[PDB]
Amino acid sequence: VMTDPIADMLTRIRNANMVRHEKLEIPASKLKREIAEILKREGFIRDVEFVEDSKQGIIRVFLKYGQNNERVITGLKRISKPGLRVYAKSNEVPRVLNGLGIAIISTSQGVLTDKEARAKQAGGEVLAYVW
Amino acid sequence: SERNQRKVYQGRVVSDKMDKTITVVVETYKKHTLYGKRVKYSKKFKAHDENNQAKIGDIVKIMETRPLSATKRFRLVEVVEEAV
Amino acid sequence: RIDPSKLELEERLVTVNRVAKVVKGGRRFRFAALVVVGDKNGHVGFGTGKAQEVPEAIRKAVEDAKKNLIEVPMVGTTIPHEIIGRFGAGNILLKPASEGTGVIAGGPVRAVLELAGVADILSKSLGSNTPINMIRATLQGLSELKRAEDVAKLRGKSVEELLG
Amino acid sequence: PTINQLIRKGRVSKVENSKSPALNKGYNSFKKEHTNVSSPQKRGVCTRVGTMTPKKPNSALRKYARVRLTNGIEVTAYIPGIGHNLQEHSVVLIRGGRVKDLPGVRYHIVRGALDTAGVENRAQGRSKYGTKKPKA
Amino acid sequence: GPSWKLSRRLGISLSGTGKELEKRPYAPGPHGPGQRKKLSEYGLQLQEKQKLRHMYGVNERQFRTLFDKAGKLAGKHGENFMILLDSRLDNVVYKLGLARTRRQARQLVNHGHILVDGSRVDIPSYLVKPGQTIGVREKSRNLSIIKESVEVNNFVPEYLTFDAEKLEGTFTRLPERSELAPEINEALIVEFYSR
Amino acid sequence: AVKIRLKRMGAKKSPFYRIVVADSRSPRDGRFIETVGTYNPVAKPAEVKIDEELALKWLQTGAKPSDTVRNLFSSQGIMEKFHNAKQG
RNA sequence: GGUACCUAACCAGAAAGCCACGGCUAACUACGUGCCAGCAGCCGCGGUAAUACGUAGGUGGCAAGCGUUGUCCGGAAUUAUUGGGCGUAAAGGGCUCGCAGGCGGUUUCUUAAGUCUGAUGUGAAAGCCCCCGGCUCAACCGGGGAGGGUCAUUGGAAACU
RNA sequence: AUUAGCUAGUUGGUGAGGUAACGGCUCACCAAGGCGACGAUGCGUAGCCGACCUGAGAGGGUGAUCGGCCACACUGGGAC
Repeated sequence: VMTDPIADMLTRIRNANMVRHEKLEIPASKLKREIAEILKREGFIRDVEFVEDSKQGIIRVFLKYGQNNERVITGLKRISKPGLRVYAKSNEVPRVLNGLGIAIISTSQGVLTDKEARAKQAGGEVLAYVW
Repeated sequence: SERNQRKVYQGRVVSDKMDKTITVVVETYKKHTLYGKRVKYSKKFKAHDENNQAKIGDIVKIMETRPLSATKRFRLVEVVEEAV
Repeated sequence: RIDPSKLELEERLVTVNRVAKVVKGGRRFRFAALVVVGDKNGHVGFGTGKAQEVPEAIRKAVEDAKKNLIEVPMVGTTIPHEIIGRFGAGNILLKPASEGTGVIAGGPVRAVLELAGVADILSKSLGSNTPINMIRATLQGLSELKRAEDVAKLRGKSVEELLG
Repeated sequence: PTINQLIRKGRVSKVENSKSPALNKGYNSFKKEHTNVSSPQKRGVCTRVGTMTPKKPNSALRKYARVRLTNGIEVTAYIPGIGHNLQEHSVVLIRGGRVKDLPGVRYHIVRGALDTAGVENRAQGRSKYGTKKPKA
Repeated sequence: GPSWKLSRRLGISLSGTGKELEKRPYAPGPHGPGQRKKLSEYGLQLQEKQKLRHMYGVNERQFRTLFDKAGKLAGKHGENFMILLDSRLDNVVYKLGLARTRRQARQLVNHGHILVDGSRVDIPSYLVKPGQTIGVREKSRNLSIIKESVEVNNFVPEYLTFDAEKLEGTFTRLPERSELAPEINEALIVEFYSR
Repeated sequence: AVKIRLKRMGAKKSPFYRIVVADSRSPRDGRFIETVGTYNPVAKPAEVKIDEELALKWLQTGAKPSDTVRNLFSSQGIMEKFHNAKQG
């Protein structure tokens, strides 16, 4: 029934963040896995590490909260929703916040973040922004 | 040299009730102009057959030709796979 | 935090509203006035004051505004990024603009931004035309703004790669 | 959800009805038919010139014309000014203009037209009311 | 008529003098000397636009057209506007001290001849091209108002050179940020026309 | 028959023509096949700019020039090398 | 067509009007008028002290133009994908079962229809945009660019549909 | 869509005629086919585009002159 995992994952992270739960659990999938890796790279979270089982495993993520109990991440937006997939040419890749945020884009040569995708001239399915 | 290649289409049979001729549907489809959501659309044709090889349900490949008859413009190339 | 009064602040009376109360002896009128006060370096904040006499009602309002003040980031005399003010059906959009456009906003919004001292900025008012709610929404947005340096330190990164 | 409701049900826009339904209709004789046109003014013959009262409880006695336009349409009209020479059976030119205080009249009798004399003894707004420069 | 009235209406002399402000600097008309309410937040920039247009003596359509040209020009719309207004040759001949008044500049350049790399020029938008020596030909070389203007010394801005013995000046590269806004608080016109 | 043609453009008193190749039937300012230069009569020294590769293939395949374009081709010697092209 | 232009001589003499002035919106005073005469795009004004009616002076906007009318777009986030809502303001079908249709759990190979990106062929000229040149700036007129396909052939990539 | 069925040389075939050609383009014979919810049929309306106006944008309106294509020449039909 559950339409697409990315919406569930983003909204679960947002729900955990607005009340500042230091722990969080997500059912494990490949795409969600590298997305967590991407947020770890960009420093929007504290750390992510995995646990495996017979039912698509689980991934657990530890959210950063800055030096003084302030939101490291202030929002998340899915834009390539099921029923309306949005695809961006390489040149029109969005500069979210003209730099501050990040947009994650699936590309013909892997799933990349905004600036590096623009740097190496790749387009494709742009899935979400991070605020 | 080699001449220009006429277009080649892919589709499914939707009628075979007429001798030496075969009607096909092609699922070619677009996205809405001002919304940009993929939407399904069907185009049907009449194609020419020589011995009624194709039957209802078959999947056939198609190439256009000169006008052979009114409303008929296409030839049967081959029956790539046959129905149940 | 509260910003002390060691500053030079101007006041721009945006509106005085006639206000009435119903009592046995007919009607009882007062005067409610809101004013936005703040220096041009970047300190802003509104106030309100109700009384029966316009000048000293304005006095009340300016005292309240002085008591309640707020700061704002000022990257290049312009906001750093996008923001939407979201206070009680008051929808205001703000966008940074090039260094020659100027201030482009509605009346109350223009008063607030110009008093803040932002030189180059554009905006839009999408919610109700109510002035006080305009002020509350835009100031909520202005508070929500974020400098780049604190964002870098929060991420554990630096400005050069954040802008890169 | 909503996207399919749009793709099939669509976005039906509202329609701005013409504010001057008489100005935008035309007619021809050897073909007996009413045409659709955009026109800024029309002429006609006044079938009655009179004066009646408005709707607001605060009143003033206003003048009006009843005119048959070229396109065979019937309508009342308002005559702005002080005094006039607008007798019954006169070829008068009409322009689009509302008068809220008077109910039913959608059009203004322009002045300086074929048989409407400009209001006399006026200095400003002379362009309106069809009056020449008073002195040479 | 318009000179004194406009100057004291705006409250600023279009050239800068004690006169037009000496004893009746308030406003024209009978209600002038009374109490002047603070101009609306539309009135302020309307007054600024009026200040600039009257001080530079230009028609409204001209002014708007030059504004769009400046906006299309690169740099900063706030001042490129005034740079073009200064490039207007009438102001050039004035700032070269060839006349007392911009009215004189207009009148002279209209029917009088100002040979600047061209036989005649009436349209004000031209310039004296840097790097060429062509000067006012030998019919108005001796003229009363010219002699008065040259003898009454006045500040030729540093982006303009001039020698009265042959009364010719070479328009230098461009005008600076100082003469940009001597007293006019620009960047009000930008949103006044954005309106 | 195709021809090398002088198509008019400009103002009410300042004619400015383009040397163009078009058929004899197409109107003076209408459709054409290709533009191959420009000509200015009112310039104090008369001015012309001609291309002579993809413009010269037209002379190769056959195209009568009008009189003025012909003598301008003579002025630039393009029709000359077109003449030597036969014996060459 | 002795037209464009250049050369001289005569004269401040032949050449400024249109609209608004309560708020929206920049500009206010005196007189007459007394629900009359009238004003108007909205709010509305005028029933003897009218900055809202008509005049007069002044001010304000613009200028060989200025107001009115009529048509279209914005303001209208007021058909909202970009960019809206449905408890009480308009709005959840009385409820359910379900054809077509729209959507689709996790891993793993493969296919490239969607997808992203090169190459080529066109998307006339003249227009809008950029850069230059010329009509005594330009109006305009040139010269060179750029943009303009939910475009045809062909190559490359396989993360996602 | 307050326009649900339209079509019966229209749908397919075999032969024969027929601008320069392929063809129900026209005949003869045989056969029940064709098109419709992805809007057929019918009613109303309009020349189409480069482009023009507005709008920052999506978008919304226009199709004058300048250019291209199309149809018409008092109204219908006909061929040389």
